Amino acid sequence: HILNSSPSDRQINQLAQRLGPEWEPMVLSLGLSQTDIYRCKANHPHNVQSQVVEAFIRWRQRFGKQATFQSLHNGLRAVEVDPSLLLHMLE
Repeated sequence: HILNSSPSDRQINQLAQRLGPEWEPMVLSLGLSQTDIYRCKANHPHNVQSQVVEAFIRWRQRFGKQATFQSLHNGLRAVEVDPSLLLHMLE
């Protein structure tokens, strides 16, 4: 169920807080372009947190029904990041 649902604004903020610099390669693997990522940084010069949130918001808007927790799990694995991060986040 949850694995097939999309993260809420609150959940995207939690993911961004828990995530390190791997957020970049991760969103790249999820389908965002270098330019999308460049714009996220340009839009929030003094707030990395907001950059990461915007990135995942863009990913969620672009892939809609497919921008799910299952996808995030796959992304985390792609960037050699412990996917357990999601479990702790959802508990």
